[PDB]
Amino acid sequence: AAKDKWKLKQWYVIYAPDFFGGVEVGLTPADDPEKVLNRVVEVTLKDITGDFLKGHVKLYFQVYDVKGQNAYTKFKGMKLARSYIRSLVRRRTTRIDGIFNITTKDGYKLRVMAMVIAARRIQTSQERAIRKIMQEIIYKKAEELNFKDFVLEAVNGKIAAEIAKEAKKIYPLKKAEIRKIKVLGEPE
Amino acid sequence: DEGYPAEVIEIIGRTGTTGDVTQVKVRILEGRDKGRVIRRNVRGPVRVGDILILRETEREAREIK
Amino acid sequence: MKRRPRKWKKKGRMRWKWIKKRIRRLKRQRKKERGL
Amino acid sequence: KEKWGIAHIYSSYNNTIIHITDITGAETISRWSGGMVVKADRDEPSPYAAMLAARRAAEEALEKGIVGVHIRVRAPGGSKSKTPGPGAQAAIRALARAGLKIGRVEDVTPIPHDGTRPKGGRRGRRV
RNA sequence: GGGACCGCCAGUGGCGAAGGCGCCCGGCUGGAACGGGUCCGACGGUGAGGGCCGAAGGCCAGGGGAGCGAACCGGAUUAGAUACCCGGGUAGUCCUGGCUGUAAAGGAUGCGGGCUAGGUGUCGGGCGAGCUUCGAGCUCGCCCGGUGCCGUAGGGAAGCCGUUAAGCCCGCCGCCUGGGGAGUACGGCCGCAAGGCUGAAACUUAAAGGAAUUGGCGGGGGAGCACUACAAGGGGUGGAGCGUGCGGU
RNA sequence: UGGAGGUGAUUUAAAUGCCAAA
Ligand SMILES: [Mg+2]
Ligand SMILES: [Mg+2]
Ligand SMILES: [Mg+2]
Ligand SMILES: [Mg+2]
Ligand SMILES: [Mg+2]
Ligand SMILES: [Mg+2]
Ligand SMILES: [Mg+2]
Ligand SMILES: [Mg+2]
Ligand SMILES: [Mg+2]
Ligand SMILES: [Mg+2]
Ligand SMILES: [Mg+2]
Ligand SMILES: [Mg+2]
Repeated sequence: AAKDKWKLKQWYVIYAPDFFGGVEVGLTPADDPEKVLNRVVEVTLKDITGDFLKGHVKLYFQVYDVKGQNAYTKFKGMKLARSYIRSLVRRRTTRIDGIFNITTKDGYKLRVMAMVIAARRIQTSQERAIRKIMQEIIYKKAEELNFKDFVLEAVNGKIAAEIAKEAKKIYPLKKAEIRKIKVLGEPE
Repeated sequence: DEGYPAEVIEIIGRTGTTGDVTQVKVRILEGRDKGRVIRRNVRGPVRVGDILILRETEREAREIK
Repeated sequence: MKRRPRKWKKKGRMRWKWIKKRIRRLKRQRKKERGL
Repeated sequence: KEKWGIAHIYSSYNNTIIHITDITGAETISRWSGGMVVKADRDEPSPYAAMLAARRAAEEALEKGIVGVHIRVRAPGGSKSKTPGPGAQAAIRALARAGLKIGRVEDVTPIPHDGTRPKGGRRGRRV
């Protein structure tokens, strides 16, 4: 009787969001197509575009619409692998974090977490200056760009490179990353 | 149902509550994982070149000092 | 009460904490009978 | 094409649970614990029970069309211990030996940023 | 949906009179170090009485209650188990306005001034020199103020302390006078209460107390050894009748 | 060479001291 219930399920194909290429990312079983809505799938950036450098970036896609046997997704959030950022924090260095709430040009609400690692121990005032620089750069980028462009730049590493170049003037750095992104709301 | 022969290639040391058990390294001679080297616990006198009959080949003894 | 840190040493006596508790219990009873 | 799933492994000092779901985690394929393969409560967290449970789960998953899995292994975490029990590695090895391919492996133990208070009082277990 | 808490970085590192203080941005505010051919002109030290601050717990009113958890209710362990272990659980722990004024509140070391070899880390400021991706960056040297370690003269019962003195000198206040009775009795002041501060006598006693030495012991650690130890084995004794020795009668 | 700190853990049950020294 149980295996009878398993035979009622059909498989649906999941596609990446539009601006990531819209490629196939997996399959999921369900008996009623309405139950597939709001499911979330996690994929690495290396799977989307093949390059063994960015294997520690993780993206979350959420199903929002089903047509036929296909399921289409939206961007929800991004995160770095825990084991990666755990290997950056060492003694005799300084970790600087900043969490910001932003609104993009086309009315998207985002929360962004960035991180910077300094070469040595530094004074707290220098930490405040670096955090202020990060805030200014992120606010300017959010005001300038649209949602998709902002997400692409954040995951590619352009924003981190600009932050590092600007923050070298306070203290030499070792790494600079956009640690996490989560979407909060979308335009009405 | 008949086990798999393995050949002893190295002696590690004595163990057990009363020093009754020896830990050895063996190489599988037959079966799915023929050629692999794993460590095992043996009861009774043993020397290099002996052949044991293992009833399964997936359990490995914890390393001793 | 006043401090006598010499009393806290445990050689040849019981614990000072419980002696203090016992004395405080004893002083309650005298006070109650005094009010009558 | 390729049907890939996820193996959630829960390992503590008292038991072990192996749970295979689909790629999105919302559909359960199979689920086996240490208490379903042994008779003695003392043997639930042993590596051998982990091997048996992993073999059963892998067979049930393979019969339904799963090819490979990504592994997520966790200890109880929270205010309890942060270290996985002895059955995690034996469970991981047994899945591959049963025929499933192995994707990426990571641990997802929940870690607090100074959360709540653990049991035992300010002196702990006194045994 | 809710209440509490801010992980790694984190450092004999920092700040504060002490109690104490760790997510980020903004406002208000106290103290200290360094640099100073700036100003006043002994205005200073200590401080009986007096005043203010003061962990946790507790009490009085009004809120809140996630997790943990005195009292309590059950399950076990045990000769018993009012406990240690396990499953639950009230007050409390949290916020607002008060009271209480107690800790191994310990650096078990009151505060101000002058003087008496060196060596070596680290935090803040200043000066000099050399590098540099030109960075509020890096390395080295010296001065002042903090914070550690090793050590000379001297000190001490010794452990040890030794320019951050427990050394030599100039000041002021507080306290002690063998062990118990006893921080008790009686009296007084303070507190809603719980309690706080002050504080004897009769009688009793030859030691109580400190630092270090040699052994013996530990349900402390490490190394070694033994068929009157074990592990792998062979044969038995303990049950019956009898030989012989012992207790008792 | 010798020291000072911090975090983890630490597998059932196991009470007593007579006789003598006198
Ligand atoms: Mg004294
Ligand atoms: Mg069970
Ligand atoms: Mg309890
Ligand atoms: Mg016990
Ligand atoms: Mg004064
Ligand atoms: Mg203290
Ligand atoms: Mg100094
Ligand atoms: Mg010295
Ligand atoms: Mg009175
Ligand atoms: Mg014997
Ligand atoms: Mg024997
Ligand atoms: Mg006989």
